[PDB]
Amino acid sequence: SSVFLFPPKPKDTLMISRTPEVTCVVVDVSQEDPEVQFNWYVDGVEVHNAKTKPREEQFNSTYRVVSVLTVLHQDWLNGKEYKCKVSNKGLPSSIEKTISKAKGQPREPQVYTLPPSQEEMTKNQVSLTCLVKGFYPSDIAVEWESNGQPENNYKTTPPVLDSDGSFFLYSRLTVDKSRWQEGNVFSCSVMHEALHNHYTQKSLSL
Amino acid sequence: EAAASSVFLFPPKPKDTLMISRTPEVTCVVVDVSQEDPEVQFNWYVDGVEVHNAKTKPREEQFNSTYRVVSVLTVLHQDWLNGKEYKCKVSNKGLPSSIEKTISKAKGQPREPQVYTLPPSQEEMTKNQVSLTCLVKGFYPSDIAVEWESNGQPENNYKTTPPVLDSDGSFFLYSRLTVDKSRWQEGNVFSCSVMHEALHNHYTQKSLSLS
Ligand SMILES: *[C@@H]1O[C@H](CO[C@@H]2O[C@@H](C)[C@@H](O)[C@@H](O)[C@@H]2O)[C@@H](O[C@@H]2O[C@H](CO)[C@@H](O[C@@H]3O[C@H](CO[C@H]4O[C@H](CO)[C@@H](O)[C@H](O)[C@@H]4O[C@@H]4O[C@H](CO)[C@@H](O[C@@H]5O[C@H](CO)[C@H](O)[C@H](O)[C@H]5O)[C@H](O)[C@H]4NC(C)=O)[C@@H](O)[C@H](O[C@H]4O[C@H](CO)[C@@H](O)[C@H](O)[C@@H]4O[C@@H]4O[C@H](CO)[C@@H](O)[C@H](O)[C@H]4NC(C)=O)[C@@H]3O)[C@H](O)[C@H]2NC(C)=O)[C@H](O)[C@H]1NC(C)=O
Ligand SMILES: *[C@@H]1O[C@H](CO)[C@@H](O[C@@H]2O[C@H](CO)[C@@H](O[C@@H]3O[C@H](CO[C@H]4O[C@H](CO)[C@@H](O)[C@H](O)[C@@H]4O[C@@H]4O[C@H](CO)[C@@H](O[C@@H]5O[C@H](CO)[C@H](O)[C@H](O)[C@H]5O)[C@H](O)[C@H]4NC(C)=O)[C@@H](O)[C@H](O[C@H]4O[C@H](CO)[C@@H](O)[C@H](O)[C@@H]4O[C@@H]4O[C@H](CO)[C@@H](O)[C@H](O)[C@H]4NC(C)=O)[C@@H]3O)[C@H](O)[C@H]2NC(C)=O)[C@H](O)[C@H]1NC(C)=O
Repeated sequence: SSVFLFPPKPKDTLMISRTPEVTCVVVDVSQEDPEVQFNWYVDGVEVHNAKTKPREEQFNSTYRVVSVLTVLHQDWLNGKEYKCKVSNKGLPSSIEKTISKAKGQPREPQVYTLPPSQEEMTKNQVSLTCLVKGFYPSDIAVEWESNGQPENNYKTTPPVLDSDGSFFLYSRLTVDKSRWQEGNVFSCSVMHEALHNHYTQKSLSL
Repeated sequence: EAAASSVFLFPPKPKDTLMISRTPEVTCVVVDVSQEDPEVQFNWYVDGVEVHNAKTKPREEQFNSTYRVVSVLTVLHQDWLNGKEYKCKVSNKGLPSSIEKTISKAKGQPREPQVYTLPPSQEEMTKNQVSLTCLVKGFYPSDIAVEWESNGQPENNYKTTPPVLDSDGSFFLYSRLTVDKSRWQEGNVFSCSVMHEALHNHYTQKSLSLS
């Protein structure tokens, strides 16, 4: 049996309208194993409002179990520690995993958009780049849109630790050259705790 | 199984395999070695043939009451890039069991990286330092090295993202060099150098200056 503990999604912690939660996952549960149980703690204080799903077989003939705990936004953002403790009913062993927001003064992401290189302009598709740098902690969401509508054809690097202790990443949106040369307006939007309203967006066009 | 999981085998650095004057090494590491354990021994094999030039370091104590033992094998650049398999077999002296790990370069047709340089965003130009960006894309395997230079000298205030798997099965990454706005303003030429097995002479460079 092996245990994984996952943080809330950056968008959830940052929107008053959304609900952040932490997720505790147990794999390699033998069909023989007694009921997998969860005890959840917030800064050492046990809480009882988690939601556990029955075990589910996997493509390797093992079972998997998932417990979800809703968190308060300010609790997560204030650096509270979430601990999941996993055991089997009537056995003594336990495994504990903990997760919390990185500690340290939050720092505002600097967001810059970059057009395609002239050398790439010879191709049928071109790259639109959004540099996001100087942010702390690394929890962040980056999306693209055009003329107000979500664009999907992008990939974003993981946050990378910079020499000054902040993070940066790049997001690359691929578009048809014709759409770029038509003058369409593309936008990068970034959500982060150290932004006003937790949100900023920057435009990019020819 | 707890035994199998305490041997790790690491590849050489991408830059070391691409220049025959550098020294690419495969590294076999055994952790959780006990003080009650006889000497940790290594046998190394290249495509199943035993080689004898590895260098094994004495056990080094870790701050968790265990020892780590490392063996380092120098590899021929051409062997690694041609896909030979490297095997490390670990045993304890006087006992018969062993644990084997194998590594080799990623399989798949290599693909040449396209390298583009991008100047700072006009909005960044109001700052004291600006970002010069190198976009490297379309490459395979993901083994790659990127560095920046100017006027002969390595520039070293730069950081590079890990490769990211793209939809077509190739990789891309970005490297960001940070430089005083003044040095960009003065018309200094900055260059992004890229080393990858699918590049002619394993190396290409692209430069950027104020325009
Ligand atoms: C007691 O302590 C020891 C020592 O740790 C140290 O001391 C303690 C007290 C602490 O202070 C601790 O923080 C200190 O580090 C503990 O030893 C550790 O044991 C764990 C396992 O229990 C090992 O975990 C693996 O880590 C691998 C990555 O290791 C590298 O990166 C970490 C940092 O992220 C470093 O700390 C490591 O040292 C490794 O660093 C690399 O080392 C290479 C060899 O030197 C370097 O390459 C060489 O570099 C030189 C120049 O320097 C030349 O260039 C050479 O040419 C080159 O070869 C390399 O640069 C360097 N990198 C970096 C960034 O530093 C993980 O890869 C590995 O994950 C695999 O296995 C997992 C299973 O455990 C699995 O979950 C993973 O998914 C992954 O699985 C693999 O995946 C691939 C494909 O995805 C598959 O093909 C594989 O088959 C698959 N393998 C599987 C499934 O097995 C592990 O997480 C850890 O490495 C080790 N530390 C050290 C220092 O040895 C010990 O555990 C403690 N014991 C107890 C009881 O507490
Ligand atoms: C049988 O088949 C099973 C299914 O295929 C298989 O189960 C897998 O077992 C693996 C090992 O036993 C296990 O591997 C781990 O994976 C960790 C990351 O997992 C995520 O990403 C995977 C893709 O890489 C996905 O497949 C996973 O499902 C998981 O995906 C995430 O899922 C969560 C929860 O559902 C989700 O979060 C929630 O999303 C919802 C949306 O509905 C909400 O928004 C919630 O609010 C939100 O919380 C994520 O979005 C989702 N993400 C993604 C990207 O999909 C990986 O991190 C583990 O590595 C760590 O631990 C190992 C040691 O075990 C270390 O070696 C390794 O280096 C990592 O070390 C950690 O590093 C951290 C620092 O960054 C540090 O903090 C940790 O302490 C440290 N841990 C250490 C040192 O131990 C690990 O490799 C895999 O996830 C299982 N897959 C599934 C689907 O469960 C089973 O093994 C098979 N049996 C066999 C083969 O015998």
